Amino acid sequence: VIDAFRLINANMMVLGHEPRQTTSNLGHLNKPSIQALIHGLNRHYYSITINYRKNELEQKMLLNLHKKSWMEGLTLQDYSEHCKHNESVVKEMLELAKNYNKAVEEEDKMTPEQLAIKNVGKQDPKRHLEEHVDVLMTSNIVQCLAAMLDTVVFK
Amino acid sequence: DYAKKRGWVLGPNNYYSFASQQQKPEDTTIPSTELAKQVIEYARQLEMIV
Repeated sequence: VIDAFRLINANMMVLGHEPRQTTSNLGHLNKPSIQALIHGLNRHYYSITINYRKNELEQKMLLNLHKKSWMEGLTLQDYSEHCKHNESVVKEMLELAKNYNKAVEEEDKMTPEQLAIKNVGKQDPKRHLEEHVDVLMTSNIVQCLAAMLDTVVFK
Repeated sequence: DYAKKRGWVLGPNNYYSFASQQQKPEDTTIPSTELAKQVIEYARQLEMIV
């Protein structure tokens, strides 16, 4: 949140403060707020529109401050922790699917408009399954792909 | 006729010569690049919008 203000003359209200020869600083591109309209806003001063100018020297510098070098890209984590992590996720997925069975097979005939009102408690199947699908697949295929890259790049 | 047919020639009190067996060489890590293709395709099915 940022704002820039320019003081206007409080002696001249009958005339126009800015003629607005175009539609740049207006309801265009921004709207005046409510709390600014209480303590002042278009009274005693006004607001101006901010844009950010970015030079190429800093433009091609700002977009690259998150990456790492090549040791991060080609690194298998460990296989013992990976096996234990997959074991833990499959182990909780067992009980989660066991709950999912009862959740599907109950499905009390009364329109979700209230089945979303008895879901607002602690109930959780059908929603944690696909998250576990994502964290299993996107952590297994990446590790297998990196294992292949490591085993045939170096030789 | 059977002494001149093929390997394992016979006639001098025992049938000898032209033994036949196998060595079985293997590497088995050759389709690893192929495996890469497979796993990338998996991500392909996971990532194009239905």
